[PDB]
Amino acid sequence: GMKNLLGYSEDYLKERKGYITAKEICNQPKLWRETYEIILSQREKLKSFLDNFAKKPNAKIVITGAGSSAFVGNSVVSYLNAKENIKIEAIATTDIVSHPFYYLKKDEPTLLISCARSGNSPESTAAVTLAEKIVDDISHLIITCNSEGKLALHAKRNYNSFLLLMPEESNDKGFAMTGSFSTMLLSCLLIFNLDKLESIGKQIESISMQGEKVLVNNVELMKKIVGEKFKRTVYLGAANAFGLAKESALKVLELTAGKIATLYDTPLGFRHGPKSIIDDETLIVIFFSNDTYAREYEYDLLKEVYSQNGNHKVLAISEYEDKLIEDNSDYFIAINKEEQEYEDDSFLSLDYLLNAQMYAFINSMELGIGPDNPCPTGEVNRVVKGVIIHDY
Amino acid sequence: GMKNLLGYSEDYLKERKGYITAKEICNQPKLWRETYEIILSQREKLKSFLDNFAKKPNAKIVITGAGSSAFVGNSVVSYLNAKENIKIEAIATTDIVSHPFYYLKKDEPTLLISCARSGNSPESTAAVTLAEKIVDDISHLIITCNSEGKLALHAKRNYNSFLLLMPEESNDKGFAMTGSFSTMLLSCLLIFNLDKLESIGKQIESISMQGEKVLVNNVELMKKIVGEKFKRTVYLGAANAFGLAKESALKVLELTAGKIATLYDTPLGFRHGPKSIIDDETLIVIFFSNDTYAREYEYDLLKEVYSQNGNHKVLAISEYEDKLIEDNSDYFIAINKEEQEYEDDSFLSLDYLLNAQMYAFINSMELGIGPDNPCPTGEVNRVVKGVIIHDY
Repeated sequence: GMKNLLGYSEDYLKERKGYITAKEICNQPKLWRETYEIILSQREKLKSFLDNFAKKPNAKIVITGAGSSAFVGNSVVSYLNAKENIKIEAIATTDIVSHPFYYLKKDEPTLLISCARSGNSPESTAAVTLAEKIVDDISHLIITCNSEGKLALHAKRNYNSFLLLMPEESNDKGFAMTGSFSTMLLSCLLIFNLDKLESIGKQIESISMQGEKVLVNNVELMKKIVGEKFKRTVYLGAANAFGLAKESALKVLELTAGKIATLYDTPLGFRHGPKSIIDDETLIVIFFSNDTYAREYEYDLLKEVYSQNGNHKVLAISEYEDKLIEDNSDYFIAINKEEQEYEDDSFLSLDYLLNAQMYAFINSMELGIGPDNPCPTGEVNRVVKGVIIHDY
Repeated sequence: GMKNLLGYSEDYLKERKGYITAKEICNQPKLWRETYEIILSQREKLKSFLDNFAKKPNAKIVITGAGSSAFVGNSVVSYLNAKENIKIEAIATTDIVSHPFYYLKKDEPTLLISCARSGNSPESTAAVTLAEKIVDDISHLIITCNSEGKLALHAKRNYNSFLLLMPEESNDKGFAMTGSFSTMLLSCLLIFNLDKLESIGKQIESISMQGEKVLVNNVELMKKIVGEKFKRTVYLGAANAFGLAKESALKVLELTAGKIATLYDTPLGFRHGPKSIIDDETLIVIFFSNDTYAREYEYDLLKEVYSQNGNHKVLAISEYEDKLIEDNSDYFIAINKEEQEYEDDSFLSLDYLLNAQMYAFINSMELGIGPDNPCPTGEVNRVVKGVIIHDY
């Protein structure tokens, strides 16, 4: 017997320079249990820090990050903004840094939730340092995977700051953020549910267990899907799944070195022009809502794209098995047998995401690429190069 | 002598079923003067309607639409949210309709600014009708080009409503929204500047005059650009120009029937993975800010993409002539000789947009497509087909 990760051997992976990103993807289930424990242990410290900020009049919370780290905010804020009275917004560091005066005001108390894997993106640091320049009552929750990260080090400055470190193994040394992304997603969801942590702990355990199953059981199915040498991939997800779509679109793009063209949208939104993208070498992936009302729209959109000539292919991903989806799909993946309970549909992204990462990764492996560094020539990088921060 | 539109004859355009979309694009300059006049004549009526709503505690404004009409909000809200105390957000109808309870609350007075060309998108009507179901203090500003539109007709219902009709000629009968988009962009910008209409009228005149010049003078330059049979196009725009990027990306996609793969991003944001898209058959277009601080970042990003091997091509678009940009660019377009004054950089989109529409259109014409209806087979449509609205 010999170890396999994602249908491949540790020796075969090290060969085509791809081991690093492979372990880090399969480690996500443990990382999530690890992440829950971190938030639970910091519960009392986070509760008082968050409730003290929240009482400040005209207060708002901005979840910020660059690239895959920006998509963290997008993947949660629809839910969180609707759960909490206080304004919770996703504004990328790569937007704050070019136009700080559209997003930061002197008389507006602000909590910046900074997300970052390395913490070594210049925008990550310059966003924090612009906030300090412009806002009177500014506070920082730093969610980072890298304690030696530049961003993390600002915990030691004379700022109002909380350093919430992800697990050490979550500083993905591979090009693509995997467990860096997902732990930071889960963390944003748990930190406004300190109310309900014990009962949500039961959910995270279920998500982790079915996650381990995604990584073993969906390998063969994924391998037949990649074999089609798809030259385009579309990811569709409504509301919180929109964020998951942006990241899923990004990882398969990143890891193929721009050999597979990507596009992301919502299902309803897809019809209004973007759909034009569908050629015969296109895969369409659609993530399904458990919200019964929102789901209805996803059925109809699935039926429509599966029907429209062209032999092109659609993979449907649902939390529970569904005859109606399976009989209107090229490829089908279900996370569980029967619908499991969750605080909100934002929580479905974790098990959904895995599959996206696997398609991303397996495409890279099968196209001849080295997933750990799909751009060895360095046009794009793990840590962003050539970003000059300019004078305030 | 014989009439030419966009380098082509009215007889040559009618041949390859493309006249409709061509006139409508070249009419935008007049439409804008027409749109200014409409807002000026309704000034007193709009001022009291907007200030009466604005006084309501916990009030927010949501600019909504589907597809190209959603991008209207995206193209203005960065500016408008930063100008006004009251929350101004872009939330697409194609998001409200799947998850109304993330975006509408009983105790939260809400003004829905509905944008739509035809007003015949089912989502446009269902968004308004969900708002009525859920919100106590709900008001509607309907900005539509189609007085016979389904959306327009709701002006006659027992709702709090203001029907702000665009000009009649702005109900683009062509597939692609051109003057429908741009008049609705300008309208959202003028309606929160009723303060300053006379002095902004001088700006709109300048924008219209240089717009007529874009459509005549940039034709030859655009024609050489299309000749490269680009198989990918990237549009980069920061803040308000992000919206312009989404629409510019969409129109060249729409009009080629998904023969030219598109992607949109901000310049700073582009580096963090999405950039992977750059192959040798890619055009990168970058819209420039006049904000001196924000512009600095766009210089550096331009230098970087123009440098990186691959012979692929980058077209830079600036409001004023700039030696530094021209010497770091394959193709260059300038709107004016010297920097003109504007209330905010959101106003630069109008003259910028034209060029995008021209590239979109000319690609369609030169690829053999009929731009009036680039999907005659009806996979995508002018008015959205197969949208079922489900039971509340």
